[PDB]
Amino acid sequence: SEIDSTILSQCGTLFALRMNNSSDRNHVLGAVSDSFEGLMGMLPTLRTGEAIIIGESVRLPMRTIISPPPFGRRPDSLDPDVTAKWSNNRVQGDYKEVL
Amino acid sequence: EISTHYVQGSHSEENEALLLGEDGNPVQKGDSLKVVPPIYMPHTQAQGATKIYLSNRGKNIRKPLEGLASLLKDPRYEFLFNADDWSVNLDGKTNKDLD
Amino acid sequence: EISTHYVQGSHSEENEALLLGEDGNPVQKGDSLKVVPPIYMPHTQAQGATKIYLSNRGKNIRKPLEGLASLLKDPRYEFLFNADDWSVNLDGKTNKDLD
Repeated sequence: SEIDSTILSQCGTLFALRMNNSSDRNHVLGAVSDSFEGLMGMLPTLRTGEAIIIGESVRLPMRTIISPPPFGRRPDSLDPDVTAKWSNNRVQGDYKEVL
Repeated sequence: EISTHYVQGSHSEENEALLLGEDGNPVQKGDSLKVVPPIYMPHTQAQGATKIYLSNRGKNIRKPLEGLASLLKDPRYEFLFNADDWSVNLDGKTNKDLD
Repeated sequence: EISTHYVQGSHSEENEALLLGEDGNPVQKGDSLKVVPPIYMPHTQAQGATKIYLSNRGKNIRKPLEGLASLLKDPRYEFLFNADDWSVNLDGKTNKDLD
């Protein structure tokens, strides 16, 4: 719903995963030229990993299951683990180095 | 910006024309920790008496300096200007540091 | 915009009225690769001392230049201003090119 409508409307192919809120679903429906009511009515109830490929790169709009990547190759941001860091026992600090 | 030089032409800091008292000592030499400013002789270099010229180096920031002095004498800004241990002496040395 | 010409009327670069030391060398000549600015003698054309007049060629862009100087020393802009193999030296020579 934040992407510009004109830019989105010119995208060749859409990969609509599970969508929760209604505004985004309405925008996606308004930014597609091949609408099947049965397929587009299933958006808020898609499993984790399913997709609905719509556009000129496929013969028909179709509900697929994207093949999982090989084990050990999974995207992951190495953000700090709050629970693990906070569960550790506290140690005496030294803020002269920080200063 | 307010004190007057004892010699015209040049405004050297060693030629400060402070109004001296009857006994000889200056009436108000001024203080640094105290926000009291020193008293200076009037600016009049006419004939008959000694020629005293006003400061020739001051800028046009008398009003902001007066405002800063008023803030300095305000007991509501102690947390900035008169911190407990992080007070700055005249030579720039504090009891503690930011650590 | 800061360094003052030794003689009024003309703003030649060779007449830079810098602040010299007791030995004769200037207090701060200034560096180019480093961002230290040169030191200059105070602007004063009164009697007793030489006539020092500031340069009249300076524009009104002191603040943007100060901002750029602050940015140049910021270690967060290394990718922009201090590229490893694309660092431009004084005479405009690069170790490598965009290819």
